[PDB]
This record gives sequence, C-alpha cells and structure tokens, in this order.
Amino acid sequence: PDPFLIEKIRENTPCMNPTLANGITVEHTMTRDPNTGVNMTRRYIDSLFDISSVLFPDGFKYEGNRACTPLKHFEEITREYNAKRIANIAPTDMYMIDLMFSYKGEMLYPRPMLLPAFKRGNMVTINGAKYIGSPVLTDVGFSVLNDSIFIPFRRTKLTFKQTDHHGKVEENIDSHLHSFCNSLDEMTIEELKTVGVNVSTIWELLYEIMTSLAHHLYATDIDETSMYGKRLTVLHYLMSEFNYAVSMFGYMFQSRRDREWTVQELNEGLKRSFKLQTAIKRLTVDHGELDTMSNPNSSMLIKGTSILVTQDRAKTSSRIIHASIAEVGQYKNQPKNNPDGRGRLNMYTKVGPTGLVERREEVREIIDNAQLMFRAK
Amino acid sequence: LSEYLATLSMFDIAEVYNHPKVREANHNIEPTTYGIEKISYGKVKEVFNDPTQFIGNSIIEGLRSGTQKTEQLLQAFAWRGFPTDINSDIFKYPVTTGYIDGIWNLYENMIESRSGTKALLYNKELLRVTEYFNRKSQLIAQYVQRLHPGDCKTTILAEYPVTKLTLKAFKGKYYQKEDGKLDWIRGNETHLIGTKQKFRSVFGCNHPDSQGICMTCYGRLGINIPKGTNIGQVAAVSMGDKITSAVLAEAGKLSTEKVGYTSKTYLKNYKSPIEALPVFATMANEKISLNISHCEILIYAMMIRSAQYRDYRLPKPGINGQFEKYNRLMQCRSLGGAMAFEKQHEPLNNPGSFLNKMRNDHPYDLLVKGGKLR
Amino acid sequence: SQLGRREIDLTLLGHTGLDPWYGTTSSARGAMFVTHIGQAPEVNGNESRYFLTGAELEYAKYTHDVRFPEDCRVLHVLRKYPTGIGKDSIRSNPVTTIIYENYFDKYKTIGVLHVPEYMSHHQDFGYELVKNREVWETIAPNEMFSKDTVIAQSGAVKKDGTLGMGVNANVVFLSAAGTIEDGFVANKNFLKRMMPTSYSTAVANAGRKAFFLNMYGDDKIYKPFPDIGDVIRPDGVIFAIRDHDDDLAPAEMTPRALRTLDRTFDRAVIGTPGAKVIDIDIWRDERVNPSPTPTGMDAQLVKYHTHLSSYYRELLKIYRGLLARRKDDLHITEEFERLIVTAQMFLPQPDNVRKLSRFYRLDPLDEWRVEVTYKAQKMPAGAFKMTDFHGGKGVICKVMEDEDMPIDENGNRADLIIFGGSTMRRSNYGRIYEHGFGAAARDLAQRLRVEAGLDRHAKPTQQQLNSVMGNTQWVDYAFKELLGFYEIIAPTMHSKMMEHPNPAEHVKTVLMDGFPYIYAPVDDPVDLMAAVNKLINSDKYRPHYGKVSYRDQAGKWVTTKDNVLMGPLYMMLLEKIGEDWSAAASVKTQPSKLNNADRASTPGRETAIRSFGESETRSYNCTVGPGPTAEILDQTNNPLAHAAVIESWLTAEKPSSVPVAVDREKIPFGGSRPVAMFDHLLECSGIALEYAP
Amino acid sequence: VVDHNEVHDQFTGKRIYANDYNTSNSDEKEEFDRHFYSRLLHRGFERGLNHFIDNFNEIFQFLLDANIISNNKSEFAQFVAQNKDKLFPKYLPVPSKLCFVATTSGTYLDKPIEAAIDATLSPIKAQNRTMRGLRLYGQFYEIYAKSRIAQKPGLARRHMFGARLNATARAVITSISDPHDYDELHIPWGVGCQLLKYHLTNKLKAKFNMTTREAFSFVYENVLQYNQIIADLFKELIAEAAPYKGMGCTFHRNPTLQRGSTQQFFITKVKDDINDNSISMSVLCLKAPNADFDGDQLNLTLMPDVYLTKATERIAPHTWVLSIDEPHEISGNLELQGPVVETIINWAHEKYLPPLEEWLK
Ligand SMILES: [Zn+2]
Repeated sequence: PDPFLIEKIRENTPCMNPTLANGITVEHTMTRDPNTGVNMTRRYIDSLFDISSVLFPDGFKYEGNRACTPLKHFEEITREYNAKRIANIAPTDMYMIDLMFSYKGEMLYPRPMLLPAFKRGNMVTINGAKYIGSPVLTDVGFSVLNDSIFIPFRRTKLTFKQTDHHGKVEENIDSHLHSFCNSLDEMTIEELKTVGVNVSTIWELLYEIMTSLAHHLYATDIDETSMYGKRLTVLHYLMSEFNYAVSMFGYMFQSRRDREWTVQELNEGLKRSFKLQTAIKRLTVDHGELDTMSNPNSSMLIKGTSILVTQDRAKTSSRIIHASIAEVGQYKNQPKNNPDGRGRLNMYTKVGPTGLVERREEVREIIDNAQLMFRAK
Repeated sequence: LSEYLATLSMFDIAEVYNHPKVREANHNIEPTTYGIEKISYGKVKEVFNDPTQFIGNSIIEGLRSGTQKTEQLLQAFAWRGFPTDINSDIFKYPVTTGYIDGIWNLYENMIESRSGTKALLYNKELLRVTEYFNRKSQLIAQYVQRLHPGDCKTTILAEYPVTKLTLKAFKGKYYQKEDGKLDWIRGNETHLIGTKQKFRSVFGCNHPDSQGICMTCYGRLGINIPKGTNIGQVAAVSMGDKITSAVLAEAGKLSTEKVGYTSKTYLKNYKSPIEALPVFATMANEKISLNISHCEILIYAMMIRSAQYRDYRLPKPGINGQFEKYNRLMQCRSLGGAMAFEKQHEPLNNPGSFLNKMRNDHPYDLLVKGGKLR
Repeated sequence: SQLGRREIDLTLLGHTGLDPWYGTTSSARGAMFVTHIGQAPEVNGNESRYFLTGAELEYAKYTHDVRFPEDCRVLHVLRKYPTGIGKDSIRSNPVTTIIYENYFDKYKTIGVLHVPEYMSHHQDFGYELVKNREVWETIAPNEMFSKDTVIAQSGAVKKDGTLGMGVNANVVFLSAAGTIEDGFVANKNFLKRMMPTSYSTAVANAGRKAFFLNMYGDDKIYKPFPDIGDVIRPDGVIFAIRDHDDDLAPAEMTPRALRTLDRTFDRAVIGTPGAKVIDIDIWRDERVNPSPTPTGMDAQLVKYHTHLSSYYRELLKIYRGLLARRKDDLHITEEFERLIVTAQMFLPQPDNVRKLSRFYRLDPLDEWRVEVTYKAQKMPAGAFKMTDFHGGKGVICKVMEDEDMPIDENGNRADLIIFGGSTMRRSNYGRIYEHGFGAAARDLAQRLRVEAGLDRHAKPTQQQLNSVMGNTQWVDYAFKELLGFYEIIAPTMHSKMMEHPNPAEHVKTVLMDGFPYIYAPVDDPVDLMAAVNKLINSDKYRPHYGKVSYRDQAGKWVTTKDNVLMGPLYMMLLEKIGEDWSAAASVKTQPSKLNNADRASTPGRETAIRSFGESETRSYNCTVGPGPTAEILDQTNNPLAHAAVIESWLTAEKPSSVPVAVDREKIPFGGSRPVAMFDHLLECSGIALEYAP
Repeated sequence: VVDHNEVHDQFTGKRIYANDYNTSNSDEKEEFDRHFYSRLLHRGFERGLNHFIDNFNEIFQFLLDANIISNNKSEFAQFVAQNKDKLFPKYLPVPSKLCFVATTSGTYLDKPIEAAIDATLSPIKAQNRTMRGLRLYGQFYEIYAKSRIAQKPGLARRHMFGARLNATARAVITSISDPHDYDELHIPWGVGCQLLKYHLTNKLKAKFNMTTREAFSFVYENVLQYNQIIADLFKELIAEAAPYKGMGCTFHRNPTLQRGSTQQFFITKVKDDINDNSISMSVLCLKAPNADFDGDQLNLTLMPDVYLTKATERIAPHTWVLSIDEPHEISGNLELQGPVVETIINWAHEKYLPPLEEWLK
C-alpha cells in the first residue's frame, strides 16, 4: 500500500502495553535489578524465608542464596544412587540455586533447588513438552463468597463459619494457641491488608471482623463481579509447592518442640525438608495456570499471553455482566471454559507496579454511563 | 436447471431496505415490548406476507418458500428487542438498532454479547444423562416385539376419553362407532371432543404369540414400520428423539418426570390400565408430540400377570394390568437382559433365579451365551 | 436513532477490533471469529487485507522471533555441521549458536542465542524463519548490538508494519449444488496459494536389540537415513529397523536383503513421501566394550556424531576458559547453563567416573538414538476448513479447474463459491459490506487502469508506469476520483489524506497492484446503507452488476440469468485437516484386539475402530435379526473366524461377492473369548447360566 | 449350579488338584507362583454381617435347622431343598492364569486381585483357616463381580457386547454433488489401499506372477503413491460384484439413537487424488443422521459375505423414509437441502408468462 497511509495509521493508533504484550510473567519472574544480579524468584524466596525467622531457634539463620554453576548442576542431576547414573536427556528449562543456612556460624550443607526458568512470551519447556504459564486474577484483601468470607494466609486455608484448623486434651488447645498468636503475623499479609483493615495481631483481626466486617455476610458492599482492584499474582501460585515445604519446615522448630538442637539433627531435617524437586514435582499435574501450547501461528497475542484464569480455575451467581469487563478483559471473546468472557487479557489496560490493576480516565465516562443503565430494574 | 441460480449481493439488501413501509417501522418507535413486538414488528410482518411487493428478490422469495425464517429477519431489518443475561433476567432499556445498521454503542453491544453466552453451556453431564435415559428406556421397552399383520378378532374393546389436546395422538387408531364395524380417525374430526369413545388397544386382545400383537390393535402406524423391525425399541426412540430435541422449559425436569412415571413407582397403582393411558397421554402430548400407539407399548411393557406367584411375564389379556417397579422388572426376568443393565451381581446371588420358571426372552440372550442356538 | 455517531474505541475491543463492521454480525458468530483465530496455520502466499483497520499494526510487533534482549557485544559465533569441500560437505546449516556479553551493566552477564531454520509450536504445523539480510552480514566476533534488533523474522511480517493472516479471493455468491451444508467450491489456482507447511520429527533407536537397514543407496554404499537437504523416497519408509539374529546370516545379512524391505517381521517409520530433510540429531553411548552393530554400517552415524561432539566440545571449552579467566565472578543467563549441562550430558565421561544411563521420559536408549526433522508442503484437496474472518465457515467439497470457474463480463475469475442463503440465517452481515464495497473498489481500480493505456489483470512494468505520469492533469483527475471514492467510503481516511504531499505516488501505488487499500477503523461516522445507496445511485463508483458464465457438472458453458456480483474476501485456513484417518483389514491381538503404543510403522493408522458400541449392537439386535448380528462379533472375538475370513478372501477366485466365509459346521458358535472367560469365571463361582423348559 | 465333583474327575488335563495341599512355600515362590498363579454359601447367605456374625458355628454344620430370621425372601428354603448339594465336595477349582495380569521398573498389580492369600495357606485352628479362606474366596469373587463386571468399563458392557471390529475404517465426510444414486460411497486412496489388502493380494497373485511378499510390498508401497495397476485392480474389484453396485458396507454415527444413524451403502468409486482423505456420501442421506461437515470422524465396517450383505438389508437408506410418528406421512428426512430448493424456487416461481387475462386476449 501507500507508505504515507501506513504512516498516518501508525500516527493515529493507541499503543498496547509493552509489559503485558511481552508477558507479565517475564516481568514478575526473572527480572534482575541493576544493583545486583538476583532474579525475582530468588527475591520471593528471600522475602519468604525471613518471615518464618521468628519461628527459628536461637543461633539458626538463613543467609541468602547463590547461583549454582553448571559443573555442580551436572553432578547434582546425575547423582549415583544405586550404582547407576540416570541422566534425563530432555529439553527442559531449569536453573539451580542454593539455600545456605547457618547455626551460630559454621554454615551447614547447602541444599540445591530447581527453578522453572521462564522465557519471553509466557513459554517454557518442561520434560520435552511446551507449556504456557498464565497469571491469576487475585483480589487484594479478602474474598467474599456466596456464604462466608475467605482470607488468604501462608499456612491456613480456613473459611469463616465457626470453624478453625486442627484429660490429655489440655495440651492440644495449648499447642494450638501457642502457634495461633505469633505464627500468624506475616509481614507480606500485613501489606496485603491495605484495603482498610489495619490490624497488628490476629486477636485484633478477629475483633475487626466482628465490629467492621460483620455486615459482609448478608449486606456486603463487594460487587462480586467487578474486576477492579486486583493483584494479578503469577508467582504466588507458581511457588505453591515450595511455600508448603517452607511451612512444614517452620512447623518443626515451633509446633513440635523448642529444645536445643545439634548439627546432626539439623542436617537431617534440612535433607528431609528441602529435596531437589520441591517446586517441580507438581507443576504439570495440579497447577491450573500452566496449559499446553497448541498455537500453530507466529503471533503470541492471540493465545500465548492473552489467557487469564480466575480464582476458581486455579484449583485442579458470579457470571453477571459488569461494566469493568470491557476495560481490563475482552468481551465478545467467549471460549468454552469461560463463556462469560471473564478469563481474557486486554492489552489496552493500565497496570502499575506489582500487577495492581488501576482504572483509566479516558473511558471512565462511558463505563459510568453504562453501569447505572445495567442494574436498574 | 443450471441457468437459474439464486444469488445474494448488496443490491438484494438495498432492494428490501429501501422500502418505505420498512423504514417507517424503525422511526418514531417507543422502547416498549408492546411497541416493538406488536407495533414495530407488525408493520413489517404485514409487508413480508404481501405477495405483490417483492417480486424477484431472493430473500423474500426464500422467506415465502420456507427456507429463510422470519424470526431471524425481524432482528436485522427491524428493532432487536431485549437480549437476556445468563439467568432469565431481561433488561430495562433495549437496543435501538438492528443487524443491517449495526450495534455500535458499548452498553447495547455488551447486552448483545450476552445473547451468545447461553449457546455454550454444553457440559457433558447433559449428554451423559440423556444417554442414561435412553439406555434405561430401551432396555425395558425391548421386551415386546414381532407384530403380525391381520386381525385377532376380540370384543374386549377398551374405552378412552378424547380431548382437543390429544387429538393428534389418536390419529391412527381404530374405534367402534354406532352401526359400524371399524373406523380410523386420521385427525380431521372437530366432533368427539368431549365424549368417551370406545377404542381398540393392545390391552386385552388374544394373539397366539406370547410377546406379539396384531396390526388392528396397534393401529395404522404399524404399516409404516418394516416387517423385520422391533416395535418395542421404536416407541422409546420416538419418545427420546423429541426429548433430546427439546433438550438440545427445563426439559431435564420433564425427562426425570417421565423416568419417575414410566420406570419408577411414582404412579398410583391403578386397577386397570384403561385409566392410566389418558393421564400419561395428557402429560406427554401437552409438551412432547408423541403418538399414543407408542405410549400404549410403554405402558404395556410394565405389565405382569399373577404378581402374587412371582410369574414375571407379560400377560396377553391386558385387563389384569398389574404394575411393579422397574428394578424388579430388570432383575427378576430374563437374566440375559439383566446382564446389560447396572448392578449385574445382584441378580446372581438371588434365590428366585435358580428355579425353572416360564419367562420371557430378551434379544440380548444370544450375546450372553456367545451365539448358541439352544 | 443516530445511525452515524458511535463511541467505541479500539481499547475496549480485545480481538474484535481486527475487522470492521463488527456490529453488523451476530454475537455468537463474532465470538466464533475470535475462536477461529489461533487455529490458523501459515500459508506460503500471505498478503495484507484490503480493508486495513488500526489493529493489525499492533499485532505485528509482538510475535515469536529471535531478538536481542539487551545491549550486548558478540563474543563467539558457533555453528553445527560445518559446510566446506570434500566428503563431509553437508549443506543447509540448520542452527547457529551465538554467545554474547551483556554491555551496559555492572555485572557482565554472559548469554546465548540460537538461530534455527524454523520455529514450530504445533505438532504438525510450523513456519520458516527468513533471516534479515542486513543483520546477518554483520554477525562478527567483535560487534556491538543494541536492544531488540530482530533476527530471523517470520513470513507474515512484511517490510512495512502489517500482518498477513489470509489470502484475498474473488468470492461469487451462487446457489450451486456443491454448497450443501456449508460447502466450498474452490479454484485449483487459488488452493496453490493456500499451502501450509508441516514440520515433523521421527526418532528411532538401534543397538543390541536390533540394527538398521540399507536404503537410499546402491550396493557400494550404506545410508540408513537421508542426508541433510535430501529428498525422501516415494514410499515413506525412513530408517527401517531389522531385528538382531545370528543363525539367519546367509539369509538376512546379505546385500540383497539389506536393500529390500519386508513389511512384516520388521519395524519401519513412515512419514511424508515428498519432503526435504532439515535437521538430524544423533546421540550415542560409546562406553560399551562390545560393539553391537556390525562393521560397514556406522559411517553416516559417526559422520554426524563427530561434528556434534566437536561442537559440544568447543561449547564446553569456551565456558571452561571463561571460568578459568573470571574466577568467582561469572554471571550467566538461565538459558546458557542448561546448554552447558546439555553439552556435559552429550560428552562422554572419563574412566574414573561411572558411565551415564540416558533416558527420554522413562525410555532408555541403546547405543544409538537418531532423530530427523523434515519439512513438507501440504496441498489442499478435500476436507479443508476455511473462514472469511466471520462466523461463516466451510469445507471444500469440489475442486474445479481454472477454466471452469465463474467469470463475469469483465474478465474477473472467481476463486470460491459460497452459498448466500446462510447469511440471513446466522446473521453475519459483515461479509456483505466486505464483498460489496471491495466490489466498488477493484472495479474502480480496473477503471482508472483502463482509462489510460494499460492492460487490466496484469502488473504494469516500470516503462509504462513512468510514461503514464507525464500527464499531470490525468493523475490529478484520478486523485480527485479517488478522493471522491474515499469521501463516499471512509471520511476519516479522506480527511487524513486531504493534505497529501506528492499525490502522484498515491496514483502510482493504486495503479501498481490494482486495488486501493482503504483504512476503516472501528470509530467511523458512516451510515452504511446511505453509502450503499450513494454507491448504487451514481454513474461513477458503480460495480459491474452483470451476468456470470461458468461450467456446470456436465460439459456445457452455462450463462446465468440473474445479475450476480463478485467481490473480494479475505480467507484463511484452519486446524484439523484430514490426516487422522484409519484403515485396518487386520490388527494385532492381545496375549482382545486392542493396541495402544507409538503406532507410526504403517502409512495411516492400523488400529481397530470400535464402531460397535452397546447402543450400536442394541440397534443391530433390534433392526437386524439377533442371528446374523452375532456373526459380526464372532468374526472378531474368535481368532479362528478372523483367520477363516482371510482364508476365504485368499482362496476364492473372486475376492468380492463370496457367499460363505465361516461355515458353522467346522467352526461352530461358542468359541468367543470374553464369553468363555465370563463362563469360566462364573463356573469357578459354582453357578451356571443356562435354561430348560 | 454346577456339580464341582463332576468337573474335577472329568478334567483329563494335568490333574494337579493339590495346589495348596502340597506346597508349603519352602523356596517355591520362584517356581510355583510365576509359572502357575500370576458353591460358596457366603455369597447368598450374607445377610448377617451388620455388627455380629451368625456364622460363628465353625465346622461340622450338618445343615438341617430351619431357623431362618429373614424378611427379604421366603423361597430361600425351597432353593436350598431343591438342590441340597452346596459346597459339599472337597475339590474347589482355581481361577486360570488369564484372569490375573502381572515388565518395567516397577511391578504393577491391580487392587481386586486379593485371591493370592489362599495360595499362601491342632484341628481347631486349621478348620478355622479353611473357613477364613472360604470367606476370602467370597470377598474376592464379590468384589471381582462388582468392580470388573458391574462397571461400565468391564467384561460385560464393553467386551461381551462387541468392541474393536476388524475390516473397519474411520474418517471425516464430504458430499457428492453429482448425478449419482442415493446409495453410493467414495472411499479415498489411502483408506481403500489398507481396507482392501488381501483382495489386492489375491488379484496380484491371480493376474500377475507375484509372491505374497512382493504383493504385500506392492500394496504397502503404493498407499501414499498413485499408480495405474492398483487403480485398475480397484475398478476390477468394484466390477466383480454382479448383482450389486459394488462392495456392501455399513456406515455408523457415534450418537446412535434413531434408525438413520446406522445405514448400509455400496463402495462404487476409489478416488485418484492422494491428498483427499475423506469418504464422500450422498446428499439425501445427510438428513437421517445428525451429520455435518464440522470435522467429525465417522465409522465404517466392511461386510465380507453375500449372506451378511443380504442380512444387512434391514438397515437401508430406504428404510427410514416412512415416519414412525404419523400413520400416513413420509418423514422430514426426504426434504431437500437449501441450495437444491432455491434453484427450483428461482426457476418455477418467476414472472415467466403473462397472466391468464392477457394470454387469451
Ligand atoms: Zn390384537
């Protein structure tokens, strides 16, 4: 065609978001800072291990992480177990890190761990097969279901209908109350409760549920269909098998006993808690955010990085039309799994830091004009 | 006929769009259901039916010939009216434009996009439960078979009341009129709309076959059936295709209601089946177009003589009319047919199945024993 | 009403904004249009759409390609399989591996980048990577490259910023007999331009269990597989495998039997007959002290294995030199470390360390693992699905010649015949404005071509295009005519190009290709039927609404009666073409005829198809008599009847129309395997299923 | 009810009646297990296992006590007194090796296999162990008739009612828009080259001087390659059917509810284009099953005999013409398609002649 016509089309065209068209998994995973070379997965591990530092005994200390050499990786993969070195020849993106704990100096044996090594365009090969890792739309704060209210925690997954987790019964209610008051003070969850629930301890959270969140059971203000104000986590569901091992390792020093340890029990517990495939064994069998790549094309904007999953699709009414669907999602795009058009990624949305979905300004008048025309009956 | 090929272009759209009676029905129209479905749609439905207006246009000539539907043309050349949500909730303000002049407002197009959302709720449980319903109906309907042409010559004529709604179900049926021998209805009688007419049904005629019927008892539907064809399965098939087409208001509730009536104990056990046929007829024919010759077979398949002596066999006179449950019919009769239904091991450890009683014969009996002649 | 005004931006439509007239089509068909995108392969002939919106410029900037992630400098440039002169002079280098050092950083991290010959994500569908000729010449061991300098672009990305997702075809709307149940009557010359590419990979092993065979050569050479850049045989057998025996050496280990292929007692690999070999990868265990393969068969294997071992040895030597130079300060990317441990897995272990046991997803290899990757071009004949970027999709049911296609009175030849009556049923009217307005466009572009001295339906040369431009008044009148046509069609594009510098170049770029590319975004102040009535009720800008001549099913030149308009439409090919077919006269049995493994040793599938379910045998018991419907199951569940039907097929003078195959006097009823198994399992319980009067 | 003493004296095989009676697992698990193993009153008389067992009478029952506390059945005593011989003989049979399937890195076994406890074995303890083994026999046979027979994947509903037939094919469908007959099928080259292999072998051993190995190589070589000899042999094999139009075959639909889902056609033409892999069907037969061109794969079986082709005449394209709902009405499957009707609409319903007033004036 005419080059001036394509120039005028390029001059009058809204540009897509470069962070979402290239993949937000590229941004929120393996993005090195200019100060030092540390990926965002290693930063998430470093921010997860210091939370459970108050559950550690005196002298025990987690001391960063270091990148492993491939000469160490080849010996750690092909480890002789039964006089046979089983090398798995398969194209798989992985990289190996360490843990490097210490107990009053004299640091112990390092525990290597594998990491999935994502690539550009939300694409990763595992065990020969290609896969796509999509982010999950997660609301900031608490979730309001049709019956009860749900809060996310690092170790408990309880709902709220008179139910909690679980002569000689006097020590069970004491061992529960021991861990109930200090282990539920995770700092990242205190930064997650910035929606107005400003608590310090869980005993104030149970009070503020009863005096402020008590009307969220029958006359809640949550619209239950709006996609505004979300976190868009991709790393919270990817490391779900590693956080479980972190919580089970933190249960050793607090829930079981609080006595003096030695290096022979600490090395045994470190070998029994952190194996080689902690975050790798349940990646392609239970994680609903990882899908099989079946795109016979060259563009990644069609089915590569334009897939979103809800909070119910990650586990492997609410389908009311909302005016926020046309802003952050893609309406008139109805697959078989999500026929309402809720799981879709529109590139023309405003996303700031840490995946926080913020609203725009140029389309706000049309959305406010169309929203009040919906819910009037 | 190769020179006369129908075509479609922009000119065929502009020929029907530029009519003044169509353009008058799209301007000065209040957004009301009466103002759209009765006022706006009527002024274009009265000009689509005019045979002296559009001569040569392929769309109108295909509409009058039964190819194109008029329900899909009122949503394009006239005002589209009130698309719905996932649930059956209508909206207050409808869409102004149609499909020729497209929808270009965000609110109206977002309502219109929810009209195609209900066309994807195609979960596998529905296709599983309709196949389970077909397997439950046909396995018990397959007992009666091998109708014979002729006349069994019985005077045990039953009597049924005929109404307006079930008159199509009595199309091919022989009845007894005054000063006459036999006559078939064929469905053109405005009279006999409230009386109780004496018919000739399968309940109570005498044929020498233990599981067969005659042509005059079944009606005029038997000559449309081929000679080597099971009359037992085709009743459940003729029910099930209309049920699946109703599946594809709350047709699953209708399917479970027909399951509870036919293959359960939800019906009150009447003394005679002549009062069980019109209730099932007025329950079925009000929503599913089904002939009563199939309903007679579906009722006769649950009939057992001498229930106090465990003689699980079909009686040839239908005047007895003793009905029991569906599972007792599946287990205590024709074990070769019992191996085809669920819970195969329960007829095995039963003391009633180890004694030689005279019983019926399922067609599956040859597949169980491998294909032996005796 | 306000039919002209509209407020919908491109920011609110995710994938719906790729085509205009989105409000005219239905919601379900508009969703099926987005569903059809993402199932489309890349054909060889790609071109831009005639009605370009503002969306295709944004989808062309985010594709799968080989780009530099950061400002860096190239350190080393390696390549597998070096091409020179001699006996080891294999051509068509598939991949090149380059290593860079990340410039402008506090820690100089080292990275790696592979440039392959192709890229494929689907199992049997992929596209080639054409290389940028400017960047590929500047590939040096001392060269600084900036961020996002693309290498090896795809075929859909053109020189300017566009995206080719389909082919423009002259679609005629006729009620032909071939257009039954969404049927397409495609031209033979149009299907040559819609030709997808399939990249496949076949892998085999040959060790102590079995060894190779001698194809692709005479009795003075041994070649178990074709070389890189060779053609596969007319039969699809590639690296057929024969079992390992000792006492059958003068019978099977002879140069006559190594050349011929036995279809039974062997394991071959069937692929595509006409296809070029692209890549070859050979793994080898070289630590066993007995060599299982005989001599004279391991030349072409080691010819690739030595080059691959030298490549991986240099790849490990570079990392070892970088580790010896920069001690305790090396930073590496997450792709390079996997490449180094892969190079360590390929290279053999020393004698002081135990040897490796290589596995491929719980499948061990035995001393050889050869995988080839080949490329074929698939020509569509039947059961190919197509879509005009709307809800209306179809399947090609009849392929006519180029001379038997519908042609109008202006010489335009049709490429597709689609039934028009399905438009009013499914309510997809966006195909009406695309077929119509383009018919008002090309007939304009063929008018301004024929108004001067030129020839229509033919690309003009430079000597004529440089001689037409001498008349400035004629090109000014043509520019005014094009501006009037744009004012009729698209007022935003017309107001854009009202201030156009050097307007003779617009006339040149219109008369070069024979179509004016019309820009039509999603926010247009256009009354569509008013523009239709302006195009119809006018002397100029009117399409040729005349008669159309064609050829019917018989041999006759047929001219239609009604005036038929032919217009352009942008078509594409879809997924699920006809290749998953099966045919089996005999299937292997269980030690009861079910097989589920890597079944690629026969052309097409050889598995038994469960055509007789429970409902199928119920309908065959009711409609067909219960007698003859048990013989169909007894000819399968009994192996003696399965041998007897082949004996009756092979002993009769007529293979078809045989009266009796399995007589019930020698092989009677009662020899079924699951029936006897159930009878035995019930006999050990203590009861029996019989009857007596 | 089968006499267990009648089956163990008329065996005349290996006559190894002592399986557990002689072996004692003294270095015999490597030999007796892999080479050999790799009327039960407890089935019927099992209404007494709620929280107490009425079968605590261990040994020497001498069943003559009519103490029956049961409300479900009253003819159980008549069933006992009809054939009193029930679990009386000493020779109980052992299930065969085909019922238990045993490889790879890990030995995989199935959970209903719990009958190997009887192969591994004072009188008051041995007599209790015999009834322990008899209760294990009943617990094995009940769970094997419940989990391997009563389930929908099982011996009864999957293998006893037919599965995976031979001489079959499965492919997508197209239409024939031609002057043809209502029962004509067009098999492609790749399907017809493998469905008719022994027919081509017979024709190549009859018309040419070839062995069966060279004939098999000529058949398997020309599957993805067109040649004139295989096409001429296909035309000869079509022309060999003297009273029929070709080879009789059956054609199915995967949802099979109505009569039209299972039809019988005749193979009449093998296609020459190797790229076309689809079976082309008649236009008028498209309506009786719900079959469209939406990428669906449909099944086909080949009738070998003349008697089988005559017996398959009960399912024909002419059998579903008459409706099964109305007594005198042809069903709607005879109705023509859209573009077939529209040409007759444009031809007949046209302003062709002046009206009757102008015609006679
Ligand atoms: Zn009768």
